[PDB]
Amino acid sequence: MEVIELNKCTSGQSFEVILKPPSDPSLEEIQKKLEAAEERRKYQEAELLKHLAE
Amino acid sequence: MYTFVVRDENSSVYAEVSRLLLATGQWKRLRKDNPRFNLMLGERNRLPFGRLGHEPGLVQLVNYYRGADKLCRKASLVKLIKTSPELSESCTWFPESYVIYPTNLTDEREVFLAAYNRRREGREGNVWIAKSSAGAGILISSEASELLDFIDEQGQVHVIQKYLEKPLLLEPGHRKFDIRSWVLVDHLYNIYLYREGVLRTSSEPYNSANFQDKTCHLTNHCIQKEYSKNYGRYEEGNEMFFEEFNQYLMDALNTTLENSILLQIKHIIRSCLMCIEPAISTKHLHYQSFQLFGFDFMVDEELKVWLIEVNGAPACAQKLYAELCQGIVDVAISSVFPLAPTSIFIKLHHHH
Amino acid sequence: MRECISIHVGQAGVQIGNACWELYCLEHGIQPDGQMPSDKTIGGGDDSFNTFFSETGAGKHVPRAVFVDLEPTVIDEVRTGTYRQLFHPEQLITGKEDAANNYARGHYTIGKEIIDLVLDRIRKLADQCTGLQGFLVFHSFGGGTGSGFTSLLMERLSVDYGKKSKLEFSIYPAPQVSTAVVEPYNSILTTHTTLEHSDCAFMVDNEAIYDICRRNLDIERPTYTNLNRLISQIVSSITASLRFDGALNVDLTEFQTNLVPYPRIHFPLATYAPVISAEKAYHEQLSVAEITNACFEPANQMVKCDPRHGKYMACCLLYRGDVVPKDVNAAIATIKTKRSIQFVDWCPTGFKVGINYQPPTVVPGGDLAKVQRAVCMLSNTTAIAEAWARLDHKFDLMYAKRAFVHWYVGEGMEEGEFSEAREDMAALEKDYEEVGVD
Amino acid sequence: MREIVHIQAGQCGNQIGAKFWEVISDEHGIDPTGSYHGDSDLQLERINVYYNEATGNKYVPRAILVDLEPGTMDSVRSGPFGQIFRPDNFVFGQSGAGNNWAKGHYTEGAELVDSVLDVVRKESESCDCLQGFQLTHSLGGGTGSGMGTLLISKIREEYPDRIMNTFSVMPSPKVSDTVVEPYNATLSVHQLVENTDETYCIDNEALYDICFRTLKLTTPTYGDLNHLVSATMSGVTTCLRFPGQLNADLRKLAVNMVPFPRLHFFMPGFAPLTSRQQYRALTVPELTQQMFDSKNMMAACDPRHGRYLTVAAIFRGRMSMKEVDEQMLNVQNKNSSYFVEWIPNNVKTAVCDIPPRGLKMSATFIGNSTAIQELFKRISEQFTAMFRRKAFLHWYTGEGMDEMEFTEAESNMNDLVSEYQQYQDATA
Ligand SMILES: Nc1nc2c(ncn2[C@@H]2O[C@H](COP(=O)(O)OP(=O)(O)OP(=O)(O)O)[C@@H](O)[C@H]2O)c(=O)[nH]1
Ligand SMILES: Nc1ncnc2c1ncn2[C@@H]1O[C@H](COP(=O)(O)OP(=O)(O)CP(=O)(O)O)[C@@H](O)[C@H]1O
Ligand SMILES: Nc1nc2c(ncn2[C@@H]2O[C@H](COP(=O)(O)OP(=O)(O)O)[C@@H](O)[C@H]2O)c(=O)[nH]1
Ligand SMILES: COc1ccc(NC(=O)CN)cc1
Ligand SMILES: [Ca+2]
Ligand SMILES: [Ca+2]
Ligand SMILES: [Ca+2]
Ligand SMILES: [Mg+2]
Ligand SMILES: [Mg+2]
Ligand SMILES: [Mg+2]
Repeated sequence: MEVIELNKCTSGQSFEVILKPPSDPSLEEIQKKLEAAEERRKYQEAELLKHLAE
Repeated sequence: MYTFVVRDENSSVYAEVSRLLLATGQWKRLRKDNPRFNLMLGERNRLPFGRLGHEPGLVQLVNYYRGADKLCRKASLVKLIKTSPELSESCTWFPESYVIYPTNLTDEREVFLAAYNRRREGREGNVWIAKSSAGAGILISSEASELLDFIDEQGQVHVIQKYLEKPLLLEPGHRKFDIRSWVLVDHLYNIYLYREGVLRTSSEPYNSANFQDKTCHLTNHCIQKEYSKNYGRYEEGNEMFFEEFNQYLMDALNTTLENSILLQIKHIIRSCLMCIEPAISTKHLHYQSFQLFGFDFMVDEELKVWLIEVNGAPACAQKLYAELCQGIVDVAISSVFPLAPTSIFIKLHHHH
Repeated sequence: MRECISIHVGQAGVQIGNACWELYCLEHGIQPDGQMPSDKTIGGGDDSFNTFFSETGAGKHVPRAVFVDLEPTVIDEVRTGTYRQLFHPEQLITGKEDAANNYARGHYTIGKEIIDLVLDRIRKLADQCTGLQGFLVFHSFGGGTGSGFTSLLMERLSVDYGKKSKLEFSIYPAPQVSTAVVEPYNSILTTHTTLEHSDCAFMVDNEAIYDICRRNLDIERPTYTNLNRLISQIVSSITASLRFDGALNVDLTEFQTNLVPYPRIHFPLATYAPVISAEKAYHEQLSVAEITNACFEPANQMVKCDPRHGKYMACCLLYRGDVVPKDVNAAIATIKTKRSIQFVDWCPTGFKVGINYQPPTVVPGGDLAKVQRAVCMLSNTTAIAEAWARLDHKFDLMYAKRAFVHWYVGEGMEEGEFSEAREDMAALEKDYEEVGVD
Repeated sequence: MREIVHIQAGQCGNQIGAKFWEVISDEHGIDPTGSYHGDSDLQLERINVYYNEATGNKYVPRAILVDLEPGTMDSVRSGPFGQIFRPDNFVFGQSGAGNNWAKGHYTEGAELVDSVLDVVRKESESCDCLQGFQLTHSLGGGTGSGMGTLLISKIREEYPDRIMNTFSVMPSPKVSDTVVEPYNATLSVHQLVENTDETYCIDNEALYDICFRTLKLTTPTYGDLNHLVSATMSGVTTCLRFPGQLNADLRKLAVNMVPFPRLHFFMPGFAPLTSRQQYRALTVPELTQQMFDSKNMMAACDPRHGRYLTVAAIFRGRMSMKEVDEQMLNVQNKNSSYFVEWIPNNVKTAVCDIPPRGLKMSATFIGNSTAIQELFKRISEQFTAMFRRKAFLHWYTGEGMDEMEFTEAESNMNDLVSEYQQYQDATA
């Protein structure tokens, strides 16, 4: 039950008690995801419009 | 109208409780995967406790205490008794036991050999028994070499404990036996002891000069009904109940089952369950737990009671299923979900 | 002095963000118009509160915050609310139609079209910082914006601010205050793509805040207002070290050091006490031992789980009020002998303690009672994995039938991303089991 | 400013649409001349969802009235709130549709559709952020059924990413005008299954049986049947028309009610439904019991014959919201077999402080239940009974239609039935 690194200031204090010792995607890659999904939405809508045009 | 689910089809006890619940016309059984339930008769292994108590508008209750395995595992119980100050290492009612890991894998190998050598040098009875939870595989021997080589041949954890060389023998027969007590702990953590126990007797005369024939040393109902040749001679099914066992203790020993044995049993049950209460109690939890336990005891020739093991998913004596199961519904289920005596239990009061 | 920028995404983040800055102002003595009499350095300064507030030449203290929602009705309450004077208009960003509780819609469809605008506004705040620490991102798991647009923002923040730390405050979905059937989908999708970008995330289960509000505050049917005022109390306890003089958790880097030894297991459990009802006749003030013992009662945890059956990797005790180190250690010693506190072997069995003498501030007319001392315990337990298990289970139920999946695929997401995100959660659950189970 | 554009087509469509605008206009404080005379700000909070604001603080419904004969819309323009509609939004012909789907969809309807679309486009171009469209129509006639589904097809082509909602009256031989109603309904269901995001199925027999057996109206009329639809339409749009802790967005509603794209056909319900003992207060338990009772539902489908995929309940009035949650959870937990277990928490509940006219409180029910398949089974049976002999087919082949088109429509509706039955037997 040891207290270490005790700090005291006007607005409080802090310390540490030790009871026992121990034993990314680039900017380009993000644009490709976003544009890939956008292209899939445009393709799905184009199929809908091709269906409605038929 | 209360609802419950069943997730252990192999449970004889709760199959009856499930049969009684539906018999009250006020409980409805759901599919095992339906989450809107009041009661769960859960599986024995990997019961998903984390998914309980998260359905709005439902008080949920389960028939298992998360953490009771610490008491119902062979190796876990040994570690719990040696490490829990409430029980201490000098506990008088538990045989000197050691946890031994097979060499193909802390481990108390050297600590066991120290006490073994001590007994061998002191002319004392030095017979031990090796067993594991993965057994139906038990070995009784008086040589430390054999016990250790038997564990290395396996691949799971084992435990070696002192074999009671002076067990109490019933007459006629000169035969060993063990006592089984059923204990029900409800959500409030009241410890109830079923007034009815069973003695699983060995239909073979005890022989301390031949631990090879494990039929007169292991009182299991399976070994006695498979490898024993006097099964069903003295008592039906090698099962003697308290009434007969008590009258025997009076005619032969001039004592009663309450004084000579039962006080010690009640003491052991209290000590074991009160010890783990902080670790498994569902008092301030989002769900509630209850559980039935099977305590197995040994008695020696000094009328001293020893704790053998604690079973978390025990079966019941065929002749006692009705009374006990109904007892589970009365104090365990209906106490939380009331329906629209002279209790069969013995409340072991304590300090919560 | 180093600055922290707060980002509030979606309805949950915005309303919670609003409740936090209301509390910060009362804590630092900042009026709604932005003026601060106690600040003697007019139009500047490098004080502890300046990590969250910039200053104008006219003495206005302006939050270092950005509010983003894909629909304008929630942020309009900020534009016309009590603290409408704190934020300048550029700080409040709104679209015209939301993500419809659809992760793919907030991440791909709508996120692609507003991401570069959000970054530009964040860049404007960053350019006011002489030493930016990082970001605090508030959002919900279930919302389409909170889940979908946040994960996109987190990706871009790691690109534009590589050396900056990022803490989350995430609202875990609870059926008692949720009308979205697909929130388990959104929660897992956003956790998957955000995991490698968050250095420390504080999950708040709405189910827990709901029950605390009903059990302790006698609120029959709590609202978002009741929930947010309590959530902002906890948030204030957690961020106080950055806004006040002290030596514990003084920068965002310290949150990771003191709470996350394993990078993937960065979800500390928060426990707060005491929560006393203001309508009460008058409460008996709890001692350091009683409030500290309460930190080990599941009923005061931000996520309902059982730490008795996990293993601790770290533990921070953050006290606010009349507390001295002597009483803390005396209460802890009493608790170690009475509680089940199992630490992992590769970590020390210790407690870092922070005490700020200023007792918790309570919003006048709110529900919380003024207490003399309170504590917020931050512990990294494997037991919080129960929350992931619950969430994963609901995910599996719907995904086995592909229920609702067409809505996501219809916004340009591939079905494979569902199982890719699910397999990540399965790994996350394996790591917890390898750390806290024998 | 999430605007909805309303369209009502045919006789049934315009008579029910008329009463709908009558009911909600009263709720929002709009009088017959479009002037607001309410007393609460909540009435104008979301008024722009269904109304446009003109000069002089007037409010004009965003509604387009369509028919191939003048008669019905003449009545509307001369009705109670007839003056409230934009005169330019009346688009009608003179030939009629002869209760003939082919005439509304291909011949007579085709001649008039472009002028209707010009009115739709004009209403949209003044929308700050158009949510989507809602159409009221019958499926048993020619204009509402045939031209209505043609309008939906063309609306979807021009606004492919907007939500399309309909209130659809399904025919019943017990409440019938002509024998060809099964033909018209089956052809329309084929369109709806493909093009609408949400369809409230209103069965004229359920409306009849409620008026007769519950309301105790000896000889129900179409006007009596429409009182129920008006009230039901006011309930399901309460989320959209008033503020509250609910978002209520057409797209958000669809995401939470439609687990599979083809299974977007709902059973609506309303409570109370009291006969004239009409002044008694109704408790939250009573509201919840009735709202879930089959007799209070309007698809003529017993929910006990299927399972709920999703459910949305809206409570209106000043009531114990705690008591509401309790009663809703009680109904689920006490009948959990009727809710699919592979969609957790599939029952959502909303509340609104403003009750309908003359009611302390009420509850509207929206159920996406696999039991709706029995409705399509009825239509499919009546259809095949005639089609197997090609009876009455000449009215349709005379308009350029081929038998093959009938066969395809039938197969799609039967497929739809097969889907409901497969999710009704599904398990975790
Ligand atoms: N605690 C708390 N939770 C909230 C609040 N607002 C919303 N939530 C939760 O957030 C989840 C819904 O996500 P939202 O944040 O509302 O959705 P969103 O982020 O705005 O994204 P959209 O779908 O586009 O609206 C639900 O689980 C709500 O319970 C709030 O003010 N406080
Ligand atoms: N230390 C010991 N001394 C004497 N007998 C012992 C003993 N350990 C075990 N036994 C004998 O073994 C039997 C119990 O075996 P144990 O309970 O360890 O195996 P098990 O758990 O697979 C059977 P069950 O769970 O049904 O009781 C008792 O009848 C007892 O006679
Ligand atoms: N509920 C209701 N149903 C109607 C009404 N008028 C007609 N119907 C039903 O609608 C079908 C006839 O369609 P109708 O609207 O008259 O044809 P249309 O004018 O060509 O669109 C039949 O099934 C009628 O039972 C009405 O006012 N109310
Ligand atoms: C309410 O309007 C009605 C219209 C038709 C009927 N009857 C038939 O359809 C012929 N059985 C009854 C009522
Ligand atoms: Ca200053
Ligand atoms: Ca990073
Ligand atoms: Ca013509
Ligand atoms: Mg055993
Ligand atoms: Mg939103
Ligand atoms: Mg007609």
